[PDB]
Amino acid sequence: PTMYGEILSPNYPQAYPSEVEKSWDIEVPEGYGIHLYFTHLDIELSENCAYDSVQIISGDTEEGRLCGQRSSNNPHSPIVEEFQVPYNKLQVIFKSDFSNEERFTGFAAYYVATDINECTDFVDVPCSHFCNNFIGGYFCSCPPEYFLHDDMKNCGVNCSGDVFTALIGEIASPNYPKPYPENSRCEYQIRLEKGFQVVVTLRREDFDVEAADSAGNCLDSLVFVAGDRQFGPYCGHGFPGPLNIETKSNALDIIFQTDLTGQKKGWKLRYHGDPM
Ligand SMILES: [Ca+2]
Ligand SMILES: [Ca+2]
Ligand SMILES: [Ca+2]
Ligand code: NA
Repeated sequence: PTMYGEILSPNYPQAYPSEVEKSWDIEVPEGYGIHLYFTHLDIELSENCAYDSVQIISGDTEEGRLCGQRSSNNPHSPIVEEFQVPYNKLQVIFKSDFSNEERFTGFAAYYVATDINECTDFVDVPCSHFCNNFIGGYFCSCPPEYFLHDDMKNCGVNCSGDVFTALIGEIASPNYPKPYPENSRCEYQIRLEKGFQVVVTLRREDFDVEAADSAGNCLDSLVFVAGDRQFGPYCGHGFPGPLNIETKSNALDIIFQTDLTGQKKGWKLRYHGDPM
């Protein structure tokens, strides 16, 4: 694991021996790519570089096979051949055949590690909101009052915590009646004494959540969990369920989950205990 280095042909800068087969495994750290460039190339020329050749293998494909005698036509650089790969590993192989008629001096080449911009180079952004690239990695950041989930990728608001124990109460989505936040998971816990069940009361007009997709699946969802029984998911304009919902349990979890896009008014419900 290195940041740079050189690769010289056997007996460089003098003639390379015949019947040789040397290999180099290049490895830079993760989050880095590799820039490989040749500053010297003096190898026996042949069709498809059959006899003598230097070979470059990156990842799973062959990047190049080099032979012949070529110099730098640009006076401002000694580079005659270069390669740029987005992988942290690279392979160089040099083969010389049985005999060398002329004076061939082989090759000199150098490699340096290059940073990957995970924020732009990747096909799909690794952050829900903002991506911050640095050298050897990247990190995700969130807008004000948003917080980074345990995956260090998704941002959401803090809309959990309070446990409800009162025999009657009122619960509403964040920022009600202004639009609710995105990419968040809100959790409300209602805990009544054993003799009572939790009854939820939701007015039809007090409920506006993003509509479900064409398949009928809710992207943002409101769900009531009572032990084994589940109520919902609920979606759409207007509460789909009944006005009075008997959960038949003294313990209820209300989980409102949102995705990254599409926010509407939200909801407001009331709960009350009922003797059993
Ligand atoms: Ca040879
Ligand atoms: Ca990076
Ligand atoms: Ca949404
Ligand atoms: Na050489």
